[PDB]
Amino acid sequence: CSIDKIRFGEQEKIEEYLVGIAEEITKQFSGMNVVFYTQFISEAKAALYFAKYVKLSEEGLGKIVKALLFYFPERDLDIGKRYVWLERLTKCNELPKSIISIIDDFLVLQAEKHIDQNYSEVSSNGLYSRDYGALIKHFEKNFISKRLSEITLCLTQDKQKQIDFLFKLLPLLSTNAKSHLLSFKSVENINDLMNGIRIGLIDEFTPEHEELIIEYLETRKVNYIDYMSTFGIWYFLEEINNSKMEEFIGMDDQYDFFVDPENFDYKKFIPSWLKNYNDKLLGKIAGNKHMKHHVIEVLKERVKNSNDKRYLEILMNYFI
Amino acid sequence: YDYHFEVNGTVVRHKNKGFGYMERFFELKESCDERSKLSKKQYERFNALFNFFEKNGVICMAKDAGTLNTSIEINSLAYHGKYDVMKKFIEEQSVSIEDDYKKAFFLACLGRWEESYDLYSNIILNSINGCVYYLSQINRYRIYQSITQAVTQFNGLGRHYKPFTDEFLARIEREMTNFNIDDLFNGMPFEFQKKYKILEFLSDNQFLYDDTVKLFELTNKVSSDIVVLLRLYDNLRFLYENCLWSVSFHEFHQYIRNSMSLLIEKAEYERTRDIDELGFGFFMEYYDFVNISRHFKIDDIKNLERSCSIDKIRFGEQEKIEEYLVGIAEEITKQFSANGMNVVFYTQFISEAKAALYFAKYVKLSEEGLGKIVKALLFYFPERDLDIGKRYVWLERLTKCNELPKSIISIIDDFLVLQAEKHIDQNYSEVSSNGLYSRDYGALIKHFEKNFISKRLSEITLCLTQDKQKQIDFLFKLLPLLSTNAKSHLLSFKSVENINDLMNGIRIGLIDEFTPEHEELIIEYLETRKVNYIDYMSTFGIWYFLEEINNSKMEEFIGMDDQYDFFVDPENFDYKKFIPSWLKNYNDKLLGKIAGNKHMKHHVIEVLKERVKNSNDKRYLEILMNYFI
Amino acid sequence: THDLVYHSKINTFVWDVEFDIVLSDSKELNKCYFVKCFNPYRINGKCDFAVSSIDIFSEGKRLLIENEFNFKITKAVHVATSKDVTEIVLHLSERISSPFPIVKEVVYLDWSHPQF
Repeated sequence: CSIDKIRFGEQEKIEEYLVGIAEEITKQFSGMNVVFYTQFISEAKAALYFAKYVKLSEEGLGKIVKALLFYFPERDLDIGKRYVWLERLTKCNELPKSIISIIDDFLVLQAEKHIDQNYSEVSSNGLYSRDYGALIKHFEKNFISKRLSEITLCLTQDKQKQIDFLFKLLPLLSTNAKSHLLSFKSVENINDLMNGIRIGLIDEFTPEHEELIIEYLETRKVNYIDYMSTFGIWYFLEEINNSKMEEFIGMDDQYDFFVDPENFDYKKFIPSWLKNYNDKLLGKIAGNKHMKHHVIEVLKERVKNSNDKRYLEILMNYFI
Repeated sequence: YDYHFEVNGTVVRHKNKGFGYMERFFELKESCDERSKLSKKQYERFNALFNFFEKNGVICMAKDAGTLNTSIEINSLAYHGKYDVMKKFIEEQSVSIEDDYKKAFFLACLGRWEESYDLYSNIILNSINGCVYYLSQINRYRIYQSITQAVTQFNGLGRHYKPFTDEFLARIEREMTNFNIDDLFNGMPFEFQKKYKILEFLSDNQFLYDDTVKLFELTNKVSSDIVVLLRLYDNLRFLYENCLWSVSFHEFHQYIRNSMSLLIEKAEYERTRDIDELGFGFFMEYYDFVNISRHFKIDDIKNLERSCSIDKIRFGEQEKIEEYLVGIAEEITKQFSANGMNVVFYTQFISEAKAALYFAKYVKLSEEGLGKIVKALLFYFPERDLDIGKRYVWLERLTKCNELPKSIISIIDDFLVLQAEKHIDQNYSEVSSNGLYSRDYGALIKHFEKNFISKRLSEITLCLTQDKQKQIDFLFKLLPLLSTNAKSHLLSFKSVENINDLMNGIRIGLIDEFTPEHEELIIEYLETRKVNYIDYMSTFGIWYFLEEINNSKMEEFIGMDDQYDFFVDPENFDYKKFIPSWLKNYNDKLLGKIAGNKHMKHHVIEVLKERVKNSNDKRYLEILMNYFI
Repeated sequence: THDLVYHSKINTFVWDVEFDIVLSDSKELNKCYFVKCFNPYRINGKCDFAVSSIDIFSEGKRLLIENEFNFKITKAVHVATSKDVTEIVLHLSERISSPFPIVKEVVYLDWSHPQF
């Protein structure tokens, strides 16, 4: 169903129930009731999950976004999930200045949690602190994190975990912050390569950058006898012209589909792959002419036999 | 409540705080060495206990569970529809009162409700353990409820039937006046109420509320499917093997409808969810086929076909399904070829009869069997339930798995000739609720043979005169089946003088090819319409596009109907006059022909793209999907 | 208008009404209705184009349409409630731009077809 196109009446009563469910989250997890918790959170998780379709006042959004980001136990709503709950809240209410401050407060704490070298973030969906930072940078473009830059300027080489954490948030840092951070850290790892191409540090992959992709690919090859999908999209998008990755097919089916569409076995094609792609990459897939007829059958099957309306939109907008 | 007895036969310690007797019993069962330690009386008791537990499918504890085999076996002639066998069992003199109880259920199952009520009254008289007495009291009240319901139904509704005499109706009312089924269990001996507490639920008005609420899990989108299915089989086995008449009431039939459907939809959901993530579940057996046949209405099966894809569901025990299908089709011959129709047994059986053959589309049937079902369906099915229009669909569905061979073709030919025989009367006219007539059966034979000529129809056609007009126009719908001599003989009876006779000829299949004369007749009508400018016009336009007409003088009349110029010249057509509603009126062939025209294609694909986005119409979406128009 | 159901597989209306119509030959028919049958998989001839076959019933008996069936509605009566509904029929007739707008009942042969 298209719930977003369904109007919501009695909006203030919904908001009052949403802020009320927010206050109870803070009160429980700041004198917790373990029996009360097991029944309350399922309602709490769903209420904030469904709040995307609700227009909320700035004061009300502040209370709920504060409880969701800070006082929601990590046991059930992980940081990757908590971002998704936070992200859905931006559908009806564009990120205000009051709300945006709360998110930086979370990042400063996340940086504070990263002062210990043992601490690491756990995400089921693969979303981390760098993805909220994108959400900050998405709504307002020229935002500088004053407190995160302060920790950036006080960084030393010993506290490596802060160095790797702050680099993922590089746009948010100030000019003096990034220059100090760039002096302390250089892009030398395959994880660093993706982070650089995401934040915007590097625009076009250098020959050294392909060498990092090749070396990981041979490392995967010797282990064969999840960054593989990202590499295939990079080649199929023509941003990479190294042309040696044809020697690295066979590990996962997503890679082979992108690198050589003509030789791919589309019985192993997964319909859910189309959902993760973006507009530009979906358009490129439709324009490839090598897999267009094959994916026509896959999408046409899905709209017939599956209830997801995303496939129909993908089929109708791009004719992939 | 000392233990849980799960549907797979595993016992779980639940609430007893004393010695564990169920655990001890299973240890005695597995190894025989400790068995000899018991006394002789306890040895024979254990053997009786062991027989009960293996017959009821209770094998061992949960922690000792291994290769579990849960195959449903209902030892009841009534469930399998062995109508002939129960008749023989009823006819035989009954040795014991237990046989009388089985007889009365069989009499109730066979529509002889008056006899079962008398038998149940007889059993109650002679049965005062007292368990059959209680079960007969439950069943006699149930059959009295069925009789009262049937009397109300028959009074409301094709001809006036009086299966129960008013003397019998008045008698059972005086026997069952102010009769309380609720007080029945409480008034039983206190020994019975202790030993047979599990039989109390049969006296309640509703007894499947627990099973229906547990069906909600089948809608969960987050084994259980085996639990619901085995719980269903448990309810079936208890209600049939113990011969309880509540198995024929609306509550149980609806429960089987709810549980079977939700099991099917849940398996359908699992398949689509799997393909979404895995990128390429329910397996029916003989018992599932019987459950769907007996308990589902034709509408209820229809809700199943639209929601899920049963063609993706594989059918097992097809010979047993065939035996069920040849067994049931035999009873239709007995019910209607002879004068053995039981009006009470009619109402319950025809619904199962209709559902079984409708569901027989998905089963592979042998030739000898397929002949029996087809001949019983075509000839011996009463027209009130399965009329001419609906009956072909039942017949045509059997061709999905069984491509029409010669022998079945002969049977349909027999049906067609018999249909021609009834047309000697001018008053006789086929009544179809589906807009579907005897022409469609002949088209089916021509579809499967492409060369079959009906000899007997040819003889009837050659014998025809100008008098019996009802026969002439009837066989014009069967022209492809006739021989050349019959075709030449028949064509002399109609004329194609004016344009109206041409449309009548095109509709009845009188002519399938356009000689140049009809083109002029086609041409003459259009100039009159063009002159009179200041229905058929759209129809002519399609034939020119379908290459039915090669006169090429069609462009003179461009400008009156937006559908006409839309077909005559797609390249020059203005598509702001295009209405998407036309594509809904177009069949498979026409839409496909529009798709491959290489003209008009990008305009209609744009109109279809606009419509689905604005309206989200499934018909528009499927029209765009299948042919890419 | 409470029994009025719009089918979207064929842009027609299902309504429990009768029709009093006159053709182009002044012939009159009283208490007549129509039934539509969606059969997309019908075994068509070389000259069958319409996806729906319609049968016109008057006085409970089907009509054999031997002539042109161009017609105009003179009086439409809703069966359950005898209120005249002719104005609604003509208003609905103009909108749908399809033959035979109001139909007594639509029969769907698609779900029952073995090729479904």
